[PDB]
Amino acid sequence: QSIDQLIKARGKVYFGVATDQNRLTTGKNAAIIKADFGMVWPENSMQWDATEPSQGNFNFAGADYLVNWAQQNGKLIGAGCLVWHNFLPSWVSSITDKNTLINVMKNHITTLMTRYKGKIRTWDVVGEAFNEDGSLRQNVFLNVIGEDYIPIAFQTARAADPNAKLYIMDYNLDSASYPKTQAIVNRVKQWRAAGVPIDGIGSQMHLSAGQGAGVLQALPLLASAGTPEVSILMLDVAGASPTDYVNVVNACLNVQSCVGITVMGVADPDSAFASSTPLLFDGNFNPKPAYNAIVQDLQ
Ligand SMILES: O=[N+]([O-])c1ccc2nn[nH]c2c1
Repeated sequence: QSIDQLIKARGKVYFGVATDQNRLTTGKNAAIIKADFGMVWPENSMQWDATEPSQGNFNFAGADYLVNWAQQNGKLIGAGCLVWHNFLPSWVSSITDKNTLINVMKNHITTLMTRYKGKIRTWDVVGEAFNEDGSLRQNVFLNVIGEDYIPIAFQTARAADPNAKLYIMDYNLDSASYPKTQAIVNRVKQWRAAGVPIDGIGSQMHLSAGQGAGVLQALPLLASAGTPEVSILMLDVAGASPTDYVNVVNACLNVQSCVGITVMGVADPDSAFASSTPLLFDGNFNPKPAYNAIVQDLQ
C-alpha cells in the first residue's frame, strides 16, 4: 500500500522523500518512489555548494536530473535550502561587505528559483536560522547583513517565483517547551505581521527514540504562528519504532495546516545514520514495521 495515496485520501497533499540521481539509478529507490511517494526533494543537488561553487557560476546538472525525473513521474517537487549555514562555499563565508552579500544572496535565490519557475511546489528559503536558545544564529548572513537577511530572502524568493510556497525550516522544534520551538513561532508571527511572505514552517524531524510523542504538542505550536502551511521534513527516527512514526503521522493529521511529510531517504543503508536503522525500508528494500503501521494508521 502507498502511504502517499493513503495520506492524500485523508486530505493531505503528499508523503515525500529526499533523493537524487544516483539513488534513482540504483537499488529499488525509483520503484518505491513511483509507487509510494508523491513528492521528492533533492537531498544535495540544490544546496549552495552544489549549485554555485564559485561566485555567479552555477551547476544545474544534478538538480535538473531530479526535477526532470519528478516531472516525468508525476511527482511534486520541493527544493532547498536557498539560505543556510550548511553546504555553504568558502567564497560566501569570506564576504564582509553588506551590499555585496545581499547581492550574492539575492543572485543565488533568483537564479535557482527562476530556472525552475512554476515547477517547484515548495522552496525551503531559509534554514537553521535559530540558536538552541531561540536567538538568531550568527551565520555569515546575520553577521554581515544583520537580521534583515531573512525578510530580504523571502521577498526576493516571492518575486522570483510567486507560485512557490516559501518556507523557513529548522531542527529541534520537537518539544513544545523548548526555547527554539517557541522562538521560531514568535519570530514568524512578527515577520508575517511585517508582510514578509513566509508561507510555511518546516520541522526537520531527525528524531531519537521516543520523541514522536512530543511532536503531538510541538506541531500544533508551530502551526500557531499562523502560516498557511506547516510541513514535516527530513524525517527519520532512531530505531524506527511504529509508535514514534505513527505519533508523527498523527501530529500531521491533527494539524489542519500541515500539508505533508517528507522522509530523509528510502532505505536504511542510505541514511547518514544507518546504524540507527531510522528509515521505513530495510537494506533489501522491504517495508519495515513502521511503514506498515503508518499504512494501518492512514487506512
Ligand atoms: O525534507 N527533506 O528531506 C529535505 C532534504 C533536504 C533539504 N534541503 N532543503 N530542504 C530540504 C528538505
